[PDB]
Amino acid sequence: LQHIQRGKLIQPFGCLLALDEKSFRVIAFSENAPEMLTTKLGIGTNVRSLFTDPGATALQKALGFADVSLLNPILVQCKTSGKPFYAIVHRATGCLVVDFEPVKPTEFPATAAGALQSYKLAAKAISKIQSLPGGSMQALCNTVVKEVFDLTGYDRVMAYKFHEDEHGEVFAEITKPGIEPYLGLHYPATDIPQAARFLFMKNKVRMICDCRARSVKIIEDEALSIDISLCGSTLRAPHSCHLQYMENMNSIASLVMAVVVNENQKRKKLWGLIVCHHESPRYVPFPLRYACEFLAQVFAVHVNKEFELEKQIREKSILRMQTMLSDMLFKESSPLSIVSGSPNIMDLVKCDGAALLYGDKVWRLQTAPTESQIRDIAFWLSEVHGDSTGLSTDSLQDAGYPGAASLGDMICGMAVAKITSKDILFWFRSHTAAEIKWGGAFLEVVKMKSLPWSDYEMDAIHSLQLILRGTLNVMDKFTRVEGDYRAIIHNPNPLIPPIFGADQFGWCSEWNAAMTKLTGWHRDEVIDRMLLGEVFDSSNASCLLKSKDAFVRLCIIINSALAGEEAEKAPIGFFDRDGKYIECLLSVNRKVNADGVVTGVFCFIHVPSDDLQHALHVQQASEQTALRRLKAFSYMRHAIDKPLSGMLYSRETLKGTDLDEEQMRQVRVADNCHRQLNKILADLDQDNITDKSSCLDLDMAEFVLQDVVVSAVSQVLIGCQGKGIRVACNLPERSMKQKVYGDGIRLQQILSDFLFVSVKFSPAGGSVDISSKLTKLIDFELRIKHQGAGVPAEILSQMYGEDNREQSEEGLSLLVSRNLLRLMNGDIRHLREAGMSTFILTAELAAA
Amino acid sequence: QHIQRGKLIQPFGCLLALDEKSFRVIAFSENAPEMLTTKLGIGTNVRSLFTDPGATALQKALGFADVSLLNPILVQCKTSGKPFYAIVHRATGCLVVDFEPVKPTEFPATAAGALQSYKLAAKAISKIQSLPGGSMQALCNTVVKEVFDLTGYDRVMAYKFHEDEHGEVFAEITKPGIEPYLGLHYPATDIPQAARFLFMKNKVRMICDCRARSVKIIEDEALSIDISLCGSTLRAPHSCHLQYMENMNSIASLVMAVVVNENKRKKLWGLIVCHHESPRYVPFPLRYACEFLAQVFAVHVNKEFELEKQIREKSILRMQTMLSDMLFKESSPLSIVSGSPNIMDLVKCDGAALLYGDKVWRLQTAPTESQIRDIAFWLSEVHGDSTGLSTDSLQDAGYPGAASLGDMICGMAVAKITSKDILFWFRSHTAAEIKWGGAFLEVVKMKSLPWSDYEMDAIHSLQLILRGTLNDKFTRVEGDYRAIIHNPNPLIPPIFGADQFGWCSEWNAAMTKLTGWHRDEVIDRMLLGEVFDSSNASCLLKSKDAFVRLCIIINSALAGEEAEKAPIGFFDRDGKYIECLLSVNRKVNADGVVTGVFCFIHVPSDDLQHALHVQQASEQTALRRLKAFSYMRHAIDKPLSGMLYSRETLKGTDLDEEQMRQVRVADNCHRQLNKILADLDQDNITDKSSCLDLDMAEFVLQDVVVSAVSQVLIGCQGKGIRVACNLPERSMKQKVYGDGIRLQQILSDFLFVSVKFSPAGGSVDISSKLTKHLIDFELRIKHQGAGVPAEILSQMYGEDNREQSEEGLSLLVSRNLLRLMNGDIRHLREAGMSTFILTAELAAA
Ligand SMILES: *[C@@H](C)[C@H]1/C(=C/c2[nH]c(/C=C3N=C(/C=C4\NC(=O)C(C=C)=C4C)C(C)=C\3CCC(=O)O)c(CCC(=O)O)c2C)NC(=O)[C@@H]1C
Ligand SMILES: *[C@H](C)[C@H]1/C(=C/c2[nH]c(/C=C3N=C(/C=C4\NC(=O)C(C=C)=C4C)C(C)=C\3CCC(=O)O)c(CCC(=O)O)c2C)NC(=O)[C@@H]1C
Repeated sequence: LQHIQRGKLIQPFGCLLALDEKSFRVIAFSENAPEMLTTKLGIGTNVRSLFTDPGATALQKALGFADVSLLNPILVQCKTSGKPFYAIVHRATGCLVVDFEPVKPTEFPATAAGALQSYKLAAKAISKIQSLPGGSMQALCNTVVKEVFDLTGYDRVMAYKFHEDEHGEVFAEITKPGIEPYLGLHYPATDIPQAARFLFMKNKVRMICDCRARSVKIIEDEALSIDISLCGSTLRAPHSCHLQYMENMNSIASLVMAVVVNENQKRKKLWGLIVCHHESPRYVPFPLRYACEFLAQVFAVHVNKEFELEKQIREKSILRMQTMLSDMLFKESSPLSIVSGSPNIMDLVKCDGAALLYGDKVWRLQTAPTESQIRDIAFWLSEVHGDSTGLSTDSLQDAGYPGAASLGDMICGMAVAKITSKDILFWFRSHTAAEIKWGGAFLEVVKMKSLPWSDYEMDAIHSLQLILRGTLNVMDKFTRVEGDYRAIIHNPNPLIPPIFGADQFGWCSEWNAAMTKLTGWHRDEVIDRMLLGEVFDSSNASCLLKSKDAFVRLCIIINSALAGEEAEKAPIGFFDRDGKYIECLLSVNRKVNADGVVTGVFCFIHVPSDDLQHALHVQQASEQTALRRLKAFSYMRHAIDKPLSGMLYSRETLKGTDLDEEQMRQVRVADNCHRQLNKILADLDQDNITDKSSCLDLDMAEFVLQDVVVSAVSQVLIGCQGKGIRVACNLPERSMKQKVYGDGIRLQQILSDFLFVSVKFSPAGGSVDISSKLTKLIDFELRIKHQGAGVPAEILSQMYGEDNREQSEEGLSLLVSRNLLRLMNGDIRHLREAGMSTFILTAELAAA
Repeated sequence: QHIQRGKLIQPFGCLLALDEKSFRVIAFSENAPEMLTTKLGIGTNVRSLFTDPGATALQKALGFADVSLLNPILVQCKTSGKPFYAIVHRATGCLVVDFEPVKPTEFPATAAGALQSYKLAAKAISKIQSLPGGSMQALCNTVVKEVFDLTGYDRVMAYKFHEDEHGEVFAEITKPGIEPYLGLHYPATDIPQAARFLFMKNKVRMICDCRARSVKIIEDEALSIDISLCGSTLRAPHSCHLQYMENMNSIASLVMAVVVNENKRKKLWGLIVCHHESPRYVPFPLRYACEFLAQVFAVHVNKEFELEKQIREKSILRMQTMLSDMLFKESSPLSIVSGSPNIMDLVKCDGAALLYGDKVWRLQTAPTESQIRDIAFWLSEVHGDSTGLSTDSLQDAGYPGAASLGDMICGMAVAKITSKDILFWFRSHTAAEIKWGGAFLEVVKMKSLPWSDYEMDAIHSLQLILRGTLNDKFTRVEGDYRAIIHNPNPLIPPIFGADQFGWCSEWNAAMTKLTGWHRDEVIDRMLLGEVFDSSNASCLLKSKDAFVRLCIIINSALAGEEAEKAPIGFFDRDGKYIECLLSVNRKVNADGVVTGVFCFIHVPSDDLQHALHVQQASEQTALRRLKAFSYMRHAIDKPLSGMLYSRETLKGTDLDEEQMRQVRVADNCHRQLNKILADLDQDNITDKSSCLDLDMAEFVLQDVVVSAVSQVLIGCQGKGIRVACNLPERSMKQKVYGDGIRLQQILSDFLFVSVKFSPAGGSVDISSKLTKHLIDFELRIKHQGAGVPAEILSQMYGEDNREQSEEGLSLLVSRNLLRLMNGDIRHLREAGMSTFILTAELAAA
């Protein structure tokens, strides 16, 4: 690191000057600076003398105030020859470094700069980043790398990712055709030393022009007791080993940006780097570098948003299983009833199988070891781990179980639970497959390791332990993570939601430990009292409410629950024994008897976090009842189904009777278009509505393309007859009859959409010609040619931008056609020649 | 005064007094010994009077510190087991027990608690909780109707107290033959303040009969402390109350107070007064149920109070936005007369005028030019010191004239921007009249709506803006003729702006007040980095993410797209966090070159901010759902054209006659499908009115019924349901005139809903009858098993069933269509089967 700070070298693509703040006089200068700055500069020269007034005034004004990086690009004209330069000044402890870069004359009209030009060029890459739905890191990385690729034009663009063990993994990348990819690789922690990361925290952009270019030394004043550090400057020479490492990667001009993410003024850590590479020397102007840095910043912001979304998603699962536990405690849960009923031991935690040993009998679910070896497992647990109870591990071999060959490769992670000495519970998980490529290229495989058991997932099992043991009614139990061969002791705190109840006459009858903690009132001080008036009241009670309106609402809720209709999550709030306001969500379940007489209520409370209490819990209630559409044509979706069934039955009866080839082909065409109709309405499910591009799967089937083409013609031939146009399909017979494997319905929809567009846009007397090409995997090419004015420019531009909400019906439809086409690695090519319009469709199919 | 001194009770129940500690009787009613024993002198204990259970319960209830929680205590007397409700009150250091007879009508009352009283009145609460808010009259009507249904009294009203304590009958429900009293105002002296205090103490007052003589209570000679039975429900009526009761032609009554929080402090909104022509009795559980209903109504009043505040705040925000827009483009005094933001929308009025450059411009209803000159002269002469004035009235305002001029104008607001030029706002009078039952009337035709303080605040702001853009002393009398008050505010939003290079170039005074900085300390500095920066600046932001978002907002605004109401937050000079909304508008010169931005900041209250956030988050889901559904609606079209083509070919091709009917059924089904898609006509009106444009043409009913059957034959086969159609061939095939396409849907959706709930192995029987030219068509569809659930059956019986389920909606629409052509639907359930009877009127061919 000290060599980097104390080194005096620069790249030959610019010049460097050192000025004194109090005197504005040159102290040190680049060796090549006099040669193309005066095409004589010396120590103590005044920078005003050697630069023209329009630029010298700007430079002198910029040198004044401290925070000088606000207007960094200063276009400056040399007095001697009038060559344009970019002046970029960096503050330092008495150094005041200045960098001059040569402007590219090809964009000389770009005079007049500032931090506001060509960041309107990064506006597209920002406005299309914002439009992505969240929850998908891979999509965000793909979009970011693709936009950096498009903006900069470098060969390779990557998204280098740092893991918890500071080892790099290429998360996403894009590259020019004809270049070897590097996606999926993994790199050790020694590639990027801590000095590089410490520098990238400070200098967020690093750029190198040529790897083989010779560095230029810098001379300095002999009276300088303090060396001029070039750490701030962007003209610093490459370091003695970075050069060799990038030489081994066959790269020359790399451009590296750092992504800074809060560690979770918060502490901030590097999520990774954006690294652009090239094979030949390359140069980039300053505004593009600034725009890319700003793009990295907004990428980091969206990464933070993804972290918050993941935290909320993880938080909701606490409430879900708390509700499950409350439901399991509401009814008397026997060890027999738990295994059979719907809230079984297969949904308490995400597990691959479950088992139960009690009453000297064994029950299993899904995948579990047989009756023989499960008793040996119980015996081993009893002998080795006698005093401590509760075990969790992801590998029986790591613990040291002797007999595991009989179990097999599957069923590797084991979690146990002990209600008492004999009766015990089992959860069984299967080990996953891990595969990482190092390429320092060798393959590394790790087997027989299952997913780790989170302390949350053991707290759930502990709560189930307590519930079952209390219902059946061993002491001071302690469980182990078994992360390594050494055994460490848990401190598992249970979580059971606060629960209280009242009988049919309104007297309080239940007050458990969680409520005792929440309110502070011990059970003995609240029981045998009126629930509404003596315990919960706004005037004189143990837990005062906010106001009389809240008490009235609570009475309404309790009485309505006693009447038959049960609440699910009603927000309430009250003051505890210490006077602190508590806000929570209360739910009441009616309690009935065998004879059908209501005995009372059974209320339980879970308190979510403030962020979760607001978002999606108060803001959202069926989108806060966005019932605007719920009447308009929502009834149509239901009402159109029955006539569809009517004509399916009609077509079945039609095909039941004896018909020759001519009618059979038409019946097949009908059935094909009806299947297309059912398929398109199949996508109308809310699962594909919440996220439009969520499900992108296809139906594999064997089909003949001739039927697809015939139906495509027939779906628009009515309009063709209406406008009196002729459609000709010049397709070879032998190639058209060969079966293919794929989804002909989606290609059918796409073609038919293109034919509809062409027929609508072509006036009367026109012609449509469809030609087919089969290349041998089968490459299918379809050319549709028509005459007329062609597709209007506005619709073409609309259909070339998916994010455009101005999407006309034709434009939206064509965008969906391309989105479907991209699934099988297809592309649409539009050509306009002599006024004729040609559409080229490419597809890949599996030969039968 | 003597609200507690009177030792008289209405003889419909007994009363006893009990010592605080000894639990012994001191005083008893004169009729108590006869109704409780047949000695009842100074008895030793009340436990020996009643049987064990009741006596034990009464002793326990007397034991508790709080007694109001166990008011209904059913007790029995050992003499003959007469059931008595025993209500216990605890006041003035003594207990008072009231025993009301339990009528043998409802001998198994089984209430005995404050829980069955609620369940007596659950449906009314459910009705009130479903009403959309914002309308007080609908809530009053619903509450009074539910109370009328519950109690069963002849006459009921809601009695509303105004600010001057004069009471108005806001609503009323009466049985036929009773003179209505709606809207008749009453003097404020009808209700003395003692009654209001009692109603704030006791929420129920009930009188069985106003003519029956009262009886007294025998007090203990030894005791020297009065019972003071003020809190008991057996208190006798007051004499003047009796006179006003007989004045109102009511003989029995029961009233309940409505207490709402006043803006914790609470006040009496009014009463819910029930009246009868003959003496009536109501048992205690019904009284408690109605009191709880009154409490629910009082709860629901407060949110209607809050909605008005939210509306007012939104209006203030909108006018601030209008003021900012007016400042955005330099507005000359001559630009507001004809431009889009004219002086009409600033404050509600009926006309406007302007006098600039000795030229007069008028808008909407306003006096003539000479009258404008005379008003200007009188304003200059009489009030020369004032520069802003507003009179609700002009005849008595001190202006000689405007009497024979007329013009139907009373209110006038005038603002003086400069020495000799003024704006105008003319307001026409509203016909106001009140009617006093005790009838007479008071009519005022010379007073308009008053000038609100905020409506003058707007005028002051507009005057300031115009004076500033044309370019001290601030006096503004807003009293008509007698009063004089002054000191209005600007309420101009905080405004700032940045040059095209990012340099700050404008800092409003309101912004100075909001942030604490000064214009000279912030001008000519970079807006992003030196003024609004996350690390070292004048007004620090929360974090780097907020700074990046603000940079994105400003740069996007400079690019030609404007942001409105984007939430931001920052620390002021004193370290106080401020959360507000920012809106940026691009500023473009007349040559087509932009020259910076122009930002202004709203500061809504927390509740309004929460509501705005909720609505802004909610609208997006509806937008995307609409977009997706429109795509789906368009994309349906393509394959139906192909199916129609193919069916046309099949019909064209030579085919036997037996499939002619099959192809016809298909085509009928397809055109029926086309019908609903063609029903994009403004959310079809349906109901009885609906669209009377039903297809009028000849057809065959048998084909329609066959198509309807085939529409559900697939589901019938799936579930293995056997369908029998016993239709007479001669009658079923007879030609008729009318609509058959809609009838197909009417029979098909009913068949589908019958099939859906059909148990496995069930059977469906369909019969058709023709009555005789006009033919009455009767279709009976019978299926076994339970049948349609009661919820869907009710939701088909009527249309007011909250949100409507898909099958329920379909059946509703079917009922509307049936009612269109004089048809009706009847459902019968007898011994585990459901049958639907469908009646239609058709014209025979
Ligand atoms: C004589 C001194 C004045 C007087 C005295 C008085 N009034 C009350 C109580 C009530 N007055 C009521 C008035 C109305 N009832 C109606 O039918 C309507 C309107 C539709 C009116 C104006 C009512 C009702 C009450 C409240 C009690 C109730 O029974 O509901 C009292 C107190 C009596 C008591 O002992 O509680 C007194 C002393 N009222 C008058 O109007 C005359 C001029
Ligand atoms: C020298 C013996 C070791 C070494 C030293 C070293 N490396 C850097 C900096 C970088 N190395 C990078 C590596 C990668 N980028 C990629 O695209 C890939 C793979 C596809 C990898 C692994 C990156 C990134 C940098 C930064 C480049 C930049 O321009 O800053 C440094 C710091 C140099 C400096 O600028 O101070 C040093 C000392 N790297 C090695 O792996 C060898 C063994």
